[PDB]
Amino acid sequence: SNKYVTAHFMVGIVENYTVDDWKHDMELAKETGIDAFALNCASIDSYTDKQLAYAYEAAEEVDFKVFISFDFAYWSNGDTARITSIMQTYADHPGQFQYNGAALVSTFVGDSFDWGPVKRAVDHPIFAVPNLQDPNWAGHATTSIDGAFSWYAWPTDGGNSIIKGPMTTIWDDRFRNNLKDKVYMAPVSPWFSTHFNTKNWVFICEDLPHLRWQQMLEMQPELIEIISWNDYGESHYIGPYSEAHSDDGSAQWTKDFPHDAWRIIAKPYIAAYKAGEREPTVESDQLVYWYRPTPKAVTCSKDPLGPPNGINLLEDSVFVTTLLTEPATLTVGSGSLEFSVDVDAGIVTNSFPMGVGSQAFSVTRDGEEILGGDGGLDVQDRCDYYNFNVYVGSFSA
Amino acid sequence: SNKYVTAHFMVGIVENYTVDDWKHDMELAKETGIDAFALNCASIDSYTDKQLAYAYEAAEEVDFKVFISFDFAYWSNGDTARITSIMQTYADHPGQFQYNGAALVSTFVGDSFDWGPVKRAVDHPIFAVPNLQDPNWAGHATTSIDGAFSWYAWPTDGGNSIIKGPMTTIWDDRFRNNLKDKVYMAPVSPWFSTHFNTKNWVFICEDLPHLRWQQMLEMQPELIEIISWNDYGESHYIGPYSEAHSDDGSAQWTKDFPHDAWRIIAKPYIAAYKAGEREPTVESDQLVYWYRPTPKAVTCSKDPLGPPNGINLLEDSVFVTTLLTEPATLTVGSGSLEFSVDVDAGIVTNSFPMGVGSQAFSVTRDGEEILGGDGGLDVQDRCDYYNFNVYVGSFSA
Amino acid sequence: SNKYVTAHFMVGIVENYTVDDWKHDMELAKETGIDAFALNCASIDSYTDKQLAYAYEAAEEVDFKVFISFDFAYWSNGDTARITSIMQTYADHPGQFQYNGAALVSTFVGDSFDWGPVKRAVDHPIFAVPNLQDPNWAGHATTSIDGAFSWYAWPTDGGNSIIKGPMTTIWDDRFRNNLKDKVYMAPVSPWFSTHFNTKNWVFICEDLPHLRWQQMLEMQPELIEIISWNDYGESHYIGPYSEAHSDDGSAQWTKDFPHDAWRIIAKPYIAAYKAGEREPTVESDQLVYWYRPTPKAVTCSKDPLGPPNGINLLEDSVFVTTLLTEPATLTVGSGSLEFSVDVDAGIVTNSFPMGVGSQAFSVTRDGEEILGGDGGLDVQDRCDYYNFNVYVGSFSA
Amino acid sequence: KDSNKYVTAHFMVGIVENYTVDDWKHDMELAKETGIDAFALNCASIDSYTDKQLAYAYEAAEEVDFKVFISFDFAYWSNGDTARITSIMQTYADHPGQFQYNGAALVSTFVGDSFDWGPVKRAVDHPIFAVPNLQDPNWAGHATTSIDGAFSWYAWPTDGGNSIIKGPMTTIWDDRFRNNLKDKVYMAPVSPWFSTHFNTKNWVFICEDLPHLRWQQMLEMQPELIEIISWNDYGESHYIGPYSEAHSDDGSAQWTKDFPHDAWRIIAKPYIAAYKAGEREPTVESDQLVYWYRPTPKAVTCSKDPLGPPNGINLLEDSVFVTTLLTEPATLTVGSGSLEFSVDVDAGIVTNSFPMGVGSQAFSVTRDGEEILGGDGGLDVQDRCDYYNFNVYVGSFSA
Amino acid sequence: LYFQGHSLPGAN
Ligand SMILES: OC[C@H]1O[C@H](O[C@@H]2[C@@H](O)[C@@H](O[C@@H]3[C@@H](O)[C@@H](O[C@@H]4[C@@H](O)[C@@H](O)O[C@H](CO)[C@H]4O)O[C@H](CO)[C@H]3O)O[C@H](CO)[C@H]2O)[C@H](O)[C@@H](O)[C@@H]1O
Ligand SMILES: OC[C@H]1O[C@H](O[C@@H]2[C@@H](O)[C@@H](O[C@@H]3[C@@H](O)[C@@H](O[C@@H]4[C@@H](O)[C@@H](O)O[C@H](CO)[C@H]4O)O[C@H](CO)[C@H]3O)O[C@H](CO)[C@H]2O)[C@H](O)[C@@H](O)[C@@H]1O
Ligand SMILES: OC[C@H]1O[C@H](O[C@@H]2[C@@H](O)[C@@H](O[C@@H]3[C@@H](O)[C@@H](O[C@@H]4[C@@H](O)[C@H](O)O[C@H](CO)[C@H]4O)O[C@H](CO)[C@H]3O)O[C@H](CO)[C@H]2O)[C@H](O)[C@@H](O)[C@@H]1O
Ligand SMILES: OC[C@H]1O[C@H](O[C@@H]2[C@@H](O)[C@@H](O[C@@H]3[C@@H](O)[C@@H](O)O[C@H](CO)[C@H]3O)O[C@H](CO)[C@H]2O)[C@H](O)[C@@H](O)[C@@H]1O
Ligand SMILES: OC[C@H]1O[C@H](O[C@@H]2[C@@H](O)[C@@H](O[C@@H]3[C@@H](O)[C@@H](O)O[C@H](CO)[C@H]3O)O[C@H](CO)[C@H]2O)[C@H](O)[C@@H](O)[C@@H]1O
Ligand SMILES: OC[C@H]1O[C@H](O[C@@H]2[C@@H](O)[C@@H](O[C@@H]3[C@@H](O)[C@@H](O)O[C@H](CO)[C@H]3O)O[C@H](CO)[C@H]2O)[C@H](O)[C@@H](O)[C@@H]1O
Ligand SMILES: OC[C@H]1O[C@H](O[C@@H]2[C@@H](O)[C@@H](O[C@@H]3[C@@H](O)[C@@H](O)O[C@H](CO)[C@H]3O)O[C@H](CO)[C@H]2O)[C@H](O)[C@@H](O)[C@@H]1O
Ligand SMILES: OC[C@H]1O[C@H](O[C@@H]2[C@@H](O)[C@@H](O)O[C@H](CO)[C@H]2O)[C@H](O)[C@@H](O)[C@@H]1O
Ligand code: NA
Ligand code: NA
Repeated sequence: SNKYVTAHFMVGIVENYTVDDWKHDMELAKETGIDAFALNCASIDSYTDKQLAYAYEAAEEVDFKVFISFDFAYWSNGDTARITSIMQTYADHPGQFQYNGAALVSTFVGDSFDWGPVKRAVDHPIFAVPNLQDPNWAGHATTSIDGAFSWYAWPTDGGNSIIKGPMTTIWDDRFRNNLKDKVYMAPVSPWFSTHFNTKNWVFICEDLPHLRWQQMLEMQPELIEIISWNDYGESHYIGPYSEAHSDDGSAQWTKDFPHDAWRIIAKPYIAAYKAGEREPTVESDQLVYWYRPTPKAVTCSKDPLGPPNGINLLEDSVFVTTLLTEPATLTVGSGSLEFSVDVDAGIVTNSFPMGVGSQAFSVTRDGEEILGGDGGLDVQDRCDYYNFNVYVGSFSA
Repeated sequence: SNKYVTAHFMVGIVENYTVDDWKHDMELAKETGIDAFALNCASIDSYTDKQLAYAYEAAEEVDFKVFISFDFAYWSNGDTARITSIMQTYADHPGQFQYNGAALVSTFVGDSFDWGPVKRAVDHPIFAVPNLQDPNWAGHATTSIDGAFSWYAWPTDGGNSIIKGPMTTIWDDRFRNNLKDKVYMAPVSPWFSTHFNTKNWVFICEDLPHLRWQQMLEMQPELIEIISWNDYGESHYIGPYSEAHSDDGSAQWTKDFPHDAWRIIAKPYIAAYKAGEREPTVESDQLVYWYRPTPKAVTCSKDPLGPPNGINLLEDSVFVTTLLTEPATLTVGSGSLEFSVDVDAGIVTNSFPMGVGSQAFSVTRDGEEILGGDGGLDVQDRCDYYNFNVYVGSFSA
Repeated sequence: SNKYVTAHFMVGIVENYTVDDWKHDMELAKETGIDAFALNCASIDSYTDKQLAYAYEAAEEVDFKVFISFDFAYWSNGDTARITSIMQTYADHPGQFQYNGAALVSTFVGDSFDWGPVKRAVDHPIFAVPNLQDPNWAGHATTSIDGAFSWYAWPTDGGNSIIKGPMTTIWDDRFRNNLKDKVYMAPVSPWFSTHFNTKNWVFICEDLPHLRWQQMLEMQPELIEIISWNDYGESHYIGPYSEAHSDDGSAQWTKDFPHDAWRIIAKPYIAAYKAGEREPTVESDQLVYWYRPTPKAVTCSKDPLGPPNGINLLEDSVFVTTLLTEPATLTVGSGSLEFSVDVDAGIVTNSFPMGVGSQAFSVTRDGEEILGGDGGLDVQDRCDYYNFNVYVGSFSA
Repeated sequence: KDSNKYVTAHFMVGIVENYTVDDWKHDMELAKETGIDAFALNCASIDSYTDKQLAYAYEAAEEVDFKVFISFDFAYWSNGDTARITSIMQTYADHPGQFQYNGAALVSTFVGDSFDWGPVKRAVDHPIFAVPNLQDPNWAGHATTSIDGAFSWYAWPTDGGNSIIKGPMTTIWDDRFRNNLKDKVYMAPVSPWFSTHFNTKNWVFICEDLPHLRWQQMLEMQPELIEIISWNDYGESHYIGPYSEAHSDDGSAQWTKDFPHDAWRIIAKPYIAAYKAGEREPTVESDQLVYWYRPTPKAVTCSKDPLGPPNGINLLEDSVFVTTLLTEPATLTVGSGSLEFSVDVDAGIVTNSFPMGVGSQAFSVTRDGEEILGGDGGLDVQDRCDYYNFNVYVGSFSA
Repeated sequence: LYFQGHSLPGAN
């Protein structure tokens, strides 16, 4: 079979993409180690058939792969006929991601969608790994599935309480015990913060951009899907902020908040995971940092939406992942405060109390400053709008 | 044999029950005409054998009956020795419900569990009526069953698909077709709404709390199991909200949502069903009402589970079942909406468009009001969490 | 706010702690609302540097904080240079508790230790709040202190006579009246009982597990230090009994005596204290109980140590703190004796006469029992060793 | 990991339904006398008296200052019994009678290699030291079941698959287990004998000098723990405890009621001491002799026995075995029927074996012409039998 | 002397 890493791509926000915009995304996906984009599309978008076409063409031109994620918040069980005709077009397309000789197909929800009639009407074999909510259902589904994709990327206990971290693998283990002789696609997400009038909460992630990958080496799922490449609206994008996507409102908390440096962390772990290593290998000294724009208690001045649910469980911290070939001393300035920790060789995340004002990072070995600089955003104690996304940046020696 | 009515009881949530807690539920089931509780227990609960012991003791003390429902979401075929030793304890307990001289036993799922080894190891005869997902396997079952219990209590196309109502008997007929001479335990459920990470949907029930009982008089299955007595998490409880049960998170949408009044509908139909009568007998003038707490299109922005699947197929209605000895006039006030219908004698369900605000109900005969009052709960257009449970109430002359 | 609660942690008994042991302790403190551990360490322990390093790392990993408590029962004024190099290691570690931007440092005694030389050699600012015996020295110390920590956690009148309680705030006033521009760290301690051949006495505490938090909301000090997290030797631990710690001989009176339930009282008072409320808020219905294992006059059978000084001033009582949302009746069975008392909503402590034998508690409201059970420990009228520690337990709804 | 070594003994809870606490006390006092630290309480989920007897056994332990731990017999317990396993551990992990290995509650199994201890440990407050019985050495080395060690059941000569090979016993399997138990704990098995005669199991392993040989191996190997198989498994003939009044006959009374094995504890005791003290030789206290032998030649034909002869018996020897425990060298003389043997024996603990003769058995130890101990075998060797019995009779004499 | 930073339940 081999191991593969996919990334969740929001087709709904790229109405105006060209083939070239797609190729730029997949090129940056390729150089992270990602094998394929899950193209998350909706029945209600007039641009779905066009943009699926562009994505598969782009995949073919840059030798990336793609598979379709039928987003069943929009698709319905009564859409079988359409879904079949789409699979007929793309299951045997050269750009279609193939898992064990079959066209991978997944979904967002759609636990009840029967893939049997789709599979029977398409010549080319299909490998159906829908997103399922219940591990028990994943182990006994009657819908002709070949594995399950868990959306449990963040700490949760089973209810609609926001719970503290850190992330545990409890839900992965429940899924895995039910999927014995089937495939498990584990989710990997750095972050979660959403601020729409139809959804306004955070999950408690913190060191999640690093720790989740550590869990992937322990657990070795058959597949990984990164949530997400470009879902700006829920703040878990690790892809670039593309000029051509259509803003859904999330520009407010994503436009000046690059997340690209998180691909610096994912890259060594994607390689280790595909190689079956238990520990990543650091090739050069780098540093990744992330922090929210304000302390969590800063009441904003203008926001037509309330503060997000769950923010009292966040910590006011600056997070720093160092990827070093030899041990060193990490020094962090956060506003008026300064901290220092010795940090070992390898990939290591530390958290520092967040202070209002300038952020500065330095890594020294013997007496040599090996890398360092100012964080790209000042922490503030005022805000117009509740922004619980994070700014991410990096230094590379 | 005779006909009996049973009710699904969650042992999993009564860890702290005393024998008296059981006896209270048992008395309320006895007043409804219920013959036995299905004790739905799991192997993974330390307290299963304790609460099974109290249950059987309580049954004998109040001349009530119980039988075990092994929940095979938790039990497995590896548990045969334990299941056999439990059957050896209780198959001839004085509280054990006996169906034509055999101890009734059932399950949740566990279609492939073989009762042969269990029956050949227990002296007392056992009557195995497991929950089977496949009507056809109910006819060719190699597992030494004496009947099948259907869990198709709600409108569905299979795979837990949600479809518009009303409830039909399509699945019941497949079971009775394939069972031939074996026993059929038909499910009766008033509602379905659940709001957890692993399950977040509604079935489209609506007038189901009445319409299913009418379907039972027409159908006359050998047995009936009410889903359920106390499954708060799925909103189909007809028993009281008990103070001793353990909250699984469902108190959020059930603490203030009594469903006791639905027993007013159940009681005369249970009697007609055991009598084999084709129509219920109304002894006194009564009215049962139910409705959801909000219009279906309300947005609950902080609820991290998001809205349940299926809600677009619901209607915003107030539902009213009248139990009338004589024709009369029903008037309902729903917010600013105003309705009046001539209701015939007997048991009749009417539904009316939902209006936000206070609800009011009145039955008049010869221009004299014979029962009425204000709905226990005001319908509202704002909400913290999605709740698609119903408030149920009644009025009696 | 700018108000924090700390707990006194015995570094001397955790030579074999791992970082993970420390994390478990800190997580349980974090759950209680405690902000930092006072790392009470000795110059003579070979493992002080290691275990200091562990604790600070663990604070970093679970985003807790720690500060060093130099135990001047062991440290001497001649240790200035070693204390300085330790403060240079940790004053700017992220795990280090910062108070108004300065590294908090404290001590056990050491009244005469001069902090000026330490402040002068350490670049990071330092906030020194040593334990001072004399309130007047707190008012006029020449040792460059920024506040004072009182050890007056129990009833005492200035001399070495043991006195009856209850606790008063007499010593708290004396300190505050000497610290009206510096910081007062007030002690909070639930109990006191020690039984070594170098210290063998009780203080008279009784209702102190609750009374002292009440005094804190009135006496609103700048900081609180809880005595203690894990000093089993003096029976004032509120932390778990950790198997990783090294028994000094106190296991004889602490192995079978959990104190964890006192954290149920602390948590609402810690919340109120930080939020400046003068009354705590009760979340759900709970009960905490505690009692000594024998009537105080029981002469025991093989104790190589005499009866502790002061035990004749104790009361043979069972103490119950009810945390309640509405009023209720509390009934207490102690041996062959049964008592009841009506109990208001809120947090209320009642004492009950001790009877030898088993102990039972139940809280009733509207006839229903809402919480109750048996105490984990039967009161005995014989014993091998003098044990004036208490057994603590709880019940929750 | 514990600075000290310990010896435990496998105890069948399944045969002691009618035990009282006092019956337990009696067994534990004789185990204490031997230097054994704890009983492994081998119990089954399907016994209605498991909780009654575990309770009695923990109380007895605390009352006589002995220790116990639970051996979950996974021929009956199943991986789906985590909840009950977990709750029994919460009852007993901190019981006064619970054996603690370096502060954690010891827990063991028979088989159950895939049972996951993680969920138990995580749900039990008091720490737990998981040393299950594992059949594969290689799997002891990278098990995913949260184990702190492995307990080997390779107590007898075998090529695996319960194959029967000639002895003498070697440590080939202990090495495999120790090689894969790098940092973790190895609990090695010590068994004197093996003969079982049931429908489901009817064979012998070739043990012979095993009741002594295996202890000598333990002083060279110094495993972190030892479990003696067994205290009272009468059914497999490896019991070293008394034949108790109160146990329930499972059918083994036929070959065990008149076959005391207590004298084997005389060999056990000094070797338990050298093992715990990390010493390479035992210390002999007084001159003693321990003898054992089967009741009949191995070619005896028992036509009435529907089980037929046990598998393996062709590799046995018709021998009488004698272990001498001498403070100074002496001469061993043995009479077996009309056979007559004498051999010089060094000081220390030495086993000799002599061809078996039908009839009266006799033993004598003399030093420079002077009798120091000896007497008649407790059982005449017979050449005709009703049922195949390949258990041994065991006796002793003391100077 | 070097630590693993933020880490999963297990190191130590
Ligand atoms: O009104 C703006 C926008 O509307 C149309 O475009 C929609 C497009 O914005 C986008 O909306 C998605 C949502 O569907 C939703 O996606 C969730 C996602 O957040 C997460 O839960 O994962 C699941 C599966 O991936 C998704 O269902 O929320 C995100 C923000 O967090 C929204 O951006 O996609 C939908 C459907 O594809 C589009 O209809 C309209 O075409 C466009 O012109 C306009 O800009
Ligand atoms: O032999 C036992 C133990 O000795 C060494 O470890 C010592 C360790 O037990 C512990 O001893 C403390 C005492 O120092 C003393 O602490 C008091 C405390 O009770 C209270 O008065 O407050 C002040 C400040 O907190 C402390 O001074 O008494 C407690 C019991 O109440 C003892 O546990 O810490 C000391 C010093 O750090 C250790 O030296 C030895 O290293 C260790 O291996 C051995 O187990
Ligand atoms: O999570 C907190 C809770 O966990 C443990 O108790 C469990 C208890 O909550 C309950 O769990 C139930 C689920 O098994 C499941 O029940 C299904 C029914 O919804 C439905 O009718 O269909 C089938 C068959 O009837 C059931 O499997 O979901 C419900 C909620 O809808 C949920 O209540 O029972 C289990 C197993 O018996 C308990 O283990 C824990 O023991 C408890 O202390 C804690 O409060
Ligand atoms: O398994 C749950 C489904 O049960 C019913 O669907 C049945 C089909 O799965 C199919 O099952 C056959 C089965 O009964 C058995 O006898 O062996 C056959 C060969 O392996 C199976 O193909 O056909 C049955 C007859 O049409 C169906 O009854 C429910 O209809 C479905 O909703 C459930 O998901
Ligand atoms: O029907 C509501 C219950 O759904 C979940 O339990 C499922 C079982 O009911 C059963 O689901 C059947 C399914 O296999 C399919 O083929 O069609 C039937 C009709 O829709 C379904 O009833 O089997 C599933 C797999 O084991 C179960 O997940 C919930 O767990 C349960 O609580 C609900 O009451
Ligand atoms: O070896 C004496 C025991 O045999 C039977 O129990 C077996 C287990 O001990 C174990 O057998 C191992 C087997 O898997 C093979 O791989 O070789 C090993 C060395 O010979 C064996 O020890 O597992 C078997 C399968 O579950 C068991 O049947 C008897 O039941 C037991 O009483 C004997 O003590
Ligand atoms: O055969 C009648 C007895 O059966 C039940 O007791 C069992 C015990 O005999 C005991 O069985 C051992 C068995 O598990 C295996 O290890 O072989 C041994 C012989 O070498 C057997 O002694 O343990 C079982 C499980 O713990 C018991 O279930 C009845 O309970 C008992 O009353 C009868 O005497
Ligand atoms: O409440 C209805 C749906 O709202 C949420 O999803 C929204 C999506 O449908 C679309 O309108 O975009 C917004 C954000 O731009 C999304 O929040 C729910 O999470 C979804 O499941 C509901 O069907
Ligand atoms: Na059929
Ligand atoms: Na055994």
